[PDB]
Amino acid sequence: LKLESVVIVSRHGVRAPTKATQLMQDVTPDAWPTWPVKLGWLTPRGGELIAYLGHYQRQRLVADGLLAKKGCPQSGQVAIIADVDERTRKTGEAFAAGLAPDCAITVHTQADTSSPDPLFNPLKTGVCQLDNANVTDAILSRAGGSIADFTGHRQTAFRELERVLNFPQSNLCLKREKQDESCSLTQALPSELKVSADNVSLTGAVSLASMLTEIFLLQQAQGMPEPGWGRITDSHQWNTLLSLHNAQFYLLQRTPEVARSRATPLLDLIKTALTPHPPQKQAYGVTLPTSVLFIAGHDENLANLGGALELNWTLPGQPDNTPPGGELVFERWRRLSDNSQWIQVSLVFQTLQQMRDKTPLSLNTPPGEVKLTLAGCEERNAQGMCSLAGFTQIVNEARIPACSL
Ligand code: NI
Repeated sequence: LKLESVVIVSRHGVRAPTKATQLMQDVTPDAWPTWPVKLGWLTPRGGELIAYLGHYQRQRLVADGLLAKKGCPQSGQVAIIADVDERTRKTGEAFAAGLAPDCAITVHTQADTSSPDPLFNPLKTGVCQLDNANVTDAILSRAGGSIADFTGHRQTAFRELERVLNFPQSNLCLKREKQDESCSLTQALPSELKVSADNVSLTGAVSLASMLTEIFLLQQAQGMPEPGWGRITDSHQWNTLLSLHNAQFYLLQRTPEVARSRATPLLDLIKTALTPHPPQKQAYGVTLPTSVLFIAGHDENLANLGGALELNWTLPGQPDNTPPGGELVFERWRRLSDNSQWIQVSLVFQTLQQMRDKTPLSLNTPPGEVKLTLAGCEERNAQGMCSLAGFTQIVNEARIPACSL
């Protein structure tokens, strides 16, 4: 096999929390550690972890014969697209700095950076709408029939989060006691599914827990001295904590009734980058197809793509299934025996310890990687890849044309 093309859909790197709410204060007697950047911004350490991934990808793509060992990629051989958020733009630059240092590869965004880019979520600008009833029933079914069923099967992990928070000594709990009580997160903050034409979310403990366990993970990856006030001490605890974050993404972002719509512009972009065709300037002034395309997005995007293309995974050593800097990697491979075209999909990521130790990455110290398979592919090769035609058929089935740009 010979590597012809690669599209990397990446989550942004380590960032500060996006919000600092009263409820976050009320559920723990302890003080949340402060962060060195504004809310939701990439930290400098976050960018350094992304550059490690970019350096590794250069070494890997050189070894695969797609990029030259020395010099800068010439004229669009590498292209970078990023969401308008600071954290995604800065992730773009960090990846370029690791992959091709001092080559000044442009980080393209949409023209207006003060407005949402529908590429990373067409619901957000009203390009299309979700089907309310179908989404409600689909999500509730994946939760086990109800959100009460969902949280009941997860009390062990909610109890883990309460211990790390010292929830019993929190303001919320102390009040509950003066008031007949139930000092449990799930019952103090009942969770409801809210489905609108442009969004779905959970209220209450489910969404609070998804956010708090992710913050814990970000503290660890940021190198903070004692994440979770020092109360997270082994990998079992880390996995149990982030299972609440992963479960919320399983419901809200992997569900096909949400994922297929939300992922349609990215699906179109991916297919455009991977399909052989006379090179032509398309979205963002980027010429496609080309050799490497890096797209700096969000964890909803990785989850959306996973849900739409029936790609299932868990990340060994990385409690967050859609971690900072995690990469959904699409590759087009040409089989020399008959010159047929094949698509390979992988999830490339830093383990939590590689982020904790700021481990420089290389061929001899690679990031983790999980081989994926498109569950619906009818034509696979011995190595698990889907034929170009099979992948194209799968994409055309999964995408929602009303959600296209
Ligand atoms: Ni995630």
